[PDB]
Amino acid sequence: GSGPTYCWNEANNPGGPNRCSNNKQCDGARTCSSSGFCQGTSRKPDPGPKGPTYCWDEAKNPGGPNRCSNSKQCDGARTCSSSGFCQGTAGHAAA
Ligand SMILES: [Cl-]
Ligand SMILES: [Cl-]
Ligand SMILES: [Cl-]
Repeated sequence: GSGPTYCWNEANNPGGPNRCSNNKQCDGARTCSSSGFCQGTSRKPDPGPKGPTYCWDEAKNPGGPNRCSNSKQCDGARTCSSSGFCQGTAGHAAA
């Protein structure tokens, strides 16, 4: 996508892992090649520190979707509430 704050899981792409027809199907700053593969570097470091470059799929959390015991189980800049839910805005780019 557009840059390191764009988060996308390429494993599940149509046609197979890391395959694409558009830049939105590639993580971070990666873009779609002429042969239909994502190319480039998503971000440095990867994973990013907590903040807008941190990519995490909360749907898979062990306590249930969007449930947490620590803020590293929350996407982007989100943090763990006292009640054990991820909260705030992740801060990721839309594309
Ligand atoms: Cl970005
Ligand atoms: Cl497929
Ligand atoms: Cl961090």
